[PDB]
Amino acid sequence: MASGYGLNGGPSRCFPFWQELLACYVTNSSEDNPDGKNKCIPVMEDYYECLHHRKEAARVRALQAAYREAEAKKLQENPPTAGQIRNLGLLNKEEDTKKVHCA
Amino acid sequence: NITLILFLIGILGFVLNRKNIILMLISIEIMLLSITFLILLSSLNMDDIIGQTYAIYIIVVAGAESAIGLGILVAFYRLRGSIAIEYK
Amino acid sequence: MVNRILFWTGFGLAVRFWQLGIEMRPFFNRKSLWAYPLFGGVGASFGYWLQSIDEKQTKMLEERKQAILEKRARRAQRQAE
Amino acid sequence: MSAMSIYIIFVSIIAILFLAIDLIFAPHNPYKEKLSAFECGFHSFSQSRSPFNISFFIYGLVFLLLDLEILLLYPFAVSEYVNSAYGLAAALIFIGIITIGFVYELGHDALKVHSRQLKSSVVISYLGNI
Amino acid sequence: MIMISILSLLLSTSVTLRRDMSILFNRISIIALAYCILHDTMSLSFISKGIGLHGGLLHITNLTQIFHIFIFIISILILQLTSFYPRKVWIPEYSSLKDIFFNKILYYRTKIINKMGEHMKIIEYPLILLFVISGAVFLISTNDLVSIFLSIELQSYGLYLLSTIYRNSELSTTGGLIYFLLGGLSSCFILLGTSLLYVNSGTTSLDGLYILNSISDVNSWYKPYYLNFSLLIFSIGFLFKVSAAPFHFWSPDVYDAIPTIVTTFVAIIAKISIFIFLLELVYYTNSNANSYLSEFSWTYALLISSLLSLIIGTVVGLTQFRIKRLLAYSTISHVGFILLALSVSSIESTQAFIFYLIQYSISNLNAFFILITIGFSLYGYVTNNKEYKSLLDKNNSPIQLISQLKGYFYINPLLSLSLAITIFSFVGVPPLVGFFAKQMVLSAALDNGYIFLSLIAIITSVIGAVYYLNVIKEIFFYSPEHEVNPVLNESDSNFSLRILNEKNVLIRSVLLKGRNIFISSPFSITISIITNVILLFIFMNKEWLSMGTILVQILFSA
Amino acid sequence: NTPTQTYQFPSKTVKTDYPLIDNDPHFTRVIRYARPSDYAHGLAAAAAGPAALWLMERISPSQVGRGGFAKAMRLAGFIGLAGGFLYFYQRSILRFYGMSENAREVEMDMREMTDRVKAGLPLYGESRLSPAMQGVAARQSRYSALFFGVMPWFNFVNHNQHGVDTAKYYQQAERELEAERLAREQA
Repeated sequence: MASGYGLNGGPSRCFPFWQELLACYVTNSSEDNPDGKNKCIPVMEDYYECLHHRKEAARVRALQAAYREAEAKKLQENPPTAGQIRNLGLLNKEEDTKKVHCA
Repeated sequence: NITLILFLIGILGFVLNRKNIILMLISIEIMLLSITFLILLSSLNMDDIIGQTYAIYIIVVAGAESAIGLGILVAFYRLRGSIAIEYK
Repeated sequence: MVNRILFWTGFGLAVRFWQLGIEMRPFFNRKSLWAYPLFGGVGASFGYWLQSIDEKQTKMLEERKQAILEKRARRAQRQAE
Repeated sequence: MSAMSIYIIFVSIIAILFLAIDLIFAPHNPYKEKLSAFECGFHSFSQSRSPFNISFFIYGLVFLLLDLEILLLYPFAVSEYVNSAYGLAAALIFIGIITIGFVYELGHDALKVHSRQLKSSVVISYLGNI
Repeated sequence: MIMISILSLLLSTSVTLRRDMSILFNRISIIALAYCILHDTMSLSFISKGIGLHGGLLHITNLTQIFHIFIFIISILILQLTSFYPRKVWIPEYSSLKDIFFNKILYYRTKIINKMGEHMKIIEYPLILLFVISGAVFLISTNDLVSIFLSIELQSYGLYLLSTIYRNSELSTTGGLIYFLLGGLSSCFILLGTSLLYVNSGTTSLDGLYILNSISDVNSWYKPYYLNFSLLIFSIGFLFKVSAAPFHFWSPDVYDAIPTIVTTFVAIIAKISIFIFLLELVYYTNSNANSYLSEFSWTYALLISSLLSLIIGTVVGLTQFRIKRLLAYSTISHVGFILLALSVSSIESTQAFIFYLIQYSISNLNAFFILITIGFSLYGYVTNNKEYKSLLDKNNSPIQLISQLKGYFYINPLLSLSLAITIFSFVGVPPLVGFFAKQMVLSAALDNGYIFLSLIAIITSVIGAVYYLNVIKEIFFYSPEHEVNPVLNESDSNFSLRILNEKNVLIRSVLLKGRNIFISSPFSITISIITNVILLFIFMNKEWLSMGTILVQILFSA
Repeated sequence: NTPTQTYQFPSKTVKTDYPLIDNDPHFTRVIRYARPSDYAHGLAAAAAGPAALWLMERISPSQVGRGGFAKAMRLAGFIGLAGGFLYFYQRSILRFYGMSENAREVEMDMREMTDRVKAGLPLYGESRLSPAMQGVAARQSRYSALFFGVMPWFNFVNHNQHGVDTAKYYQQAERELEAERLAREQA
C-alpha cells in the first residue's frame, strides 16, 4: 500500500506504484500548467490495479473460460497422474518426467 | 461482507435497544469491532502494516471509551438508581 | 479622523467606564482615578502594537497584489504566442 | 491434519466423554429440597439477581486501561534491535506518561478499600475562687 | 507546552486531595496557556500553505497557528470563572495603588465570595479542560486519517468528562450520559468515514488523498466515487458535534442540563476546532472543473445542514422559555451561517467564514459571561415566584428562565445594556459586529449564485429576531420580580472590615453593608471589553479584517 | 573530497525572509548560536509565570490553607522555567530556520562548517543510529520548533539531512585551501 511498510518487515508491494504516482505529479503538475497532471492518469490507474486487482481479475476470467473450453473440447490421450506430477524433476524417475512433459 | 453485517447489528443494537445503557455501550463496541475488522482485512490484501497499526489504536481508544462510559454510567446510576431505559 | 492611537486610548477609558457601570460603582471616585490613565495607557499600548501589525499587513497585501498582477500579466503573454 | 486441530478435538471429546458417562451411569433422582439453593440449611431471601455493591470496581476501570498500556509495550520487546536508542526514547516517553496517571491513582487512594469497625481537645483551666 | 503543562499540573494534582487548591490550579492553567500563546506567536514568521511535521502526521499553517492562539485566548477567558471568586467587597478606603499593593483587608469572606462553591472545589477541572484544548489544537494540525480519529476522541472524551465532572448533580450526570452516548455514535460515523478512505485508497495521508482527488479531476475501472461519499459519512459525524441540524437534538438538552460555567467552554471550543479542520478539507477536495464527481460532492451535506440549521434554529427557538435552551438554538442558527460560508468555497466566503467564526465565539462568550454574572448579582436580591422556587440545581444554573431576567434593567442597567448589545449583535443589526459578519457571508453567497440560500437566511433571521427581542422585552419592558434582600440592607447588621499595612499593623477598621458587595473585576472588565468591541467595531475593523484577507490569499495562492 | 552530490534527500521549501542555515539543527548548535538576548528574554519569560501568580495572590487572594500557595509556586515556578526555556530555544532556532534576522548565525555557520570540511570530519557529525533511523529522526524534527506551543521536540541525532545544499561549504573551503597553499609558497 502507500506507506512503504509491509507485513514481513519488508516494503509494501504497492509502494513502487505509489512513489511513481507521487513522482509523476510533482514533476508534471505546476502552477504554470494545470494540465500536466493528466500525464498522471495511467500512473493512477496502475496504483489502483496493484491495490484492488479488478483488471487482472477480468483478464484471468476471460482467459480461464477460453482455456477450459479449449482443453475440454481438445482430444484427450492420457492423463498424467498426481504421482507422476509429484515425480517431476527427481533423481531416479526419468520415465515419469518424460511422460509428464510428453517429450 | 461480515463487516457490514456486524456494523448493522451494532447500529441497530444501539438505536433499536429498549433494555439498558450497558447494552447501548456494548453496541458501540460491536460497531468499532466491525470497522477494525474491515481495516484488518484490507491491510492484509494491500501488504500494509499501517492498517494493523491503525487497528491496534482503535482497540486502545475503544477501551478508553468503554472505561469513560462505565465511569459515567456509575455516576448516573448512583443518582438515578436505574440504568434501564424507559419506554411508556 | 480615526487615529489608531487616539481611538485605543479612548477605548481603554470606556472599558473602565463600562466596568464601573456594570459593577454599579461610582465613576470618578477620587482615590481610584489612577485607573483611567492605566486603562487608557494600556489601550494606547495596544494601539502602538496594532499600528505595527498594520504596517506588516499593508506590505503583505502589497506584495500579493503585485504577485497577482505578475501571475496574470505573464499568463496572457504566453497566450499571444 | 495439524497437531493443533486434533489437540482441540481431543480435549473437547474428553470434556464430552467424562460428561457423557456421568449423564448416563449415575442415578438421577431430582426432588424439591435436593434442588434448592444452599444456604447452610436454612432457606433465605433469593437476592442474587438484584444489584450488588462492588467495592473494587474502580480497580476494574483502571485494569482496563493498564492492559492496553502493557499490550502497546509488547511490539517494542520483540523489535528492540531495530528500535535501538531512537525507538527506546519514544517507548520511555510513552511509559512515563502512563506512569504519571498511575501516580495519580496511588496519590488519590483510588486503589483503596476503606474498612474497619482522634484524641481529646478540650482543656479545662482552674482559676479557683472568684 | 500544552503537554508539559498537562503533565506538570497532573503531578501536582496527584499528590493532593485539598479542595482549596482548585482556585490556584486554575490560576496556573491561565499562566500555562499564556506560554502557549508566546510560542505560537513566535512560530508565525513564514508564508506557506502547509509544512508537514513529525513524520507527516501533523502539519502547521498560518491558519493553523492563528487558530491555536485564538483557542488559547478563549480558554484563558473561560478559565477566569474558576480562577477568581464571583463577588467582592470594595471601599474607597482601599482603592489606591499603595492600598492594593501594600495593604491588606481582613473580613469574613467565606459567604460573600462563595469560597466553598462547587466551581471552586473541583481539583481536576482545569486539567480536563487542558486535555480538551490539547485535543482541539492537535485536530487543527492533523494531516493523517489516524491522527484525525485520535484527536477528535481526545477532544470529545474530555467534553464528556467535563459534562459529568459535577458528579453530585443528577442533571449533569444525565447531560453527560446523553452526550457520551450520542457522541459515541458520532465517532462511529467518523471512524467509518476514515476507514473507507484508507481501504479504497491504500493511504492514511490526507496529502495523498488530495493528490488522488486532483488527478481524478479531468473534465474507467476505478472511478473515485469513494472520496465524496466516504467524506459524507465522515462529515455527518462532525455535524453532530457542531450541533448542525438535523443532528442537533442533543445540544439543547445537554447545554441546559450541565452547569453554566461548564456550558460556556463546552458550547464554544468544539466549534472553532472542528470548523477550521473542515475548511482545509473543503478547499483541497473541490473539483474546479465540473465533473461526475462534482455532482456527488460531500459538501452538499453542508448546504443541506446549513439550510436545515437556519429553519430549525430560529423556529424552535420561538417557544423556548429556558435561557440555556434558547442560547443553544441561537447557536444552531449561527452554525447555519457558518456552514453556508463553508460550503460556498471562494476567497470572499473564506474571509467571511473566518471572520464569522471568531466574532461569534467572542459574542457567544459574552452572552455566557453576562448570564453567569447576572446570576451572581442576585445574591443581595430576593424573589417570591413559585416557578423560581420550583427550579432544579439552582446552584449550578442560577439563571434558568428568560422570565428570571424580567426587569433586570432596573436592577443593573449597564449589564442589561451589555446583554442587549450582544443580543442585538446576534440579530445582525448595524453597526454592531454581528451585522458585519452576517453581511460578509451574504455578500459572498450572492456573488457565487447561492441566491436561494441567501433568501432563506434573511427570512430566517427575522424569525430568529423574534425570540431575541422577547429576551430584551423581558429585560427592559417590565418590572423586577427580584427585591433587595431586606436584612442585607437593614442598617442594623454590618460586618467589620479592617485594613492593615505592609507589616501586620492595623490602619483603619470599617463597618460594611450589602451595598459594599460588587461583581469581581475580572468578569466586569471582560464583559466591558467584548461589549465595546461589538459596539465600536466600525472604528477598529482594519487589522482584524486584513488578518483574514491574508490567510485566504495564502490558502488560495500558488 | 567533493561528494559530487549535495542534496541527497527531498526537503520542504518555505517562503521565509532570511537565509536557511539548517531546518533540523542539533540541540548543541541552538544553544551555542543563541545570542545574549536569548538568555535575557527566556529568563524574563521564566520569571513571568510565578510573578504572575504572585501578583494575582497580592491583588486577589485565593484564601488557600497554610501551605497551599508554596505548593502552587513550585508548579508555577516549573511551568515558567519550562515555558521560558522553550522560548529561548525557539528564538535561536528561528535564526537557523531563516525565520528571524540571522546575519551573525550565517557567518558563524559558514566558518564552523568550512572548518569541518578542511578537517575532513562530517559536517553534521557521526551517528550511532542506522542511516534509515537518521531519516526518521530528521523527518520527525525538521521545522519542529514551530509546534513548541503544543508538543516540544529537540534534535539529539547527528544526521546529514538538514535541508541545505552543502556545496557552498565545500566550494568555500577549497578556496581557503587554495589561498593557504599559495601563502605557504611565498615563505
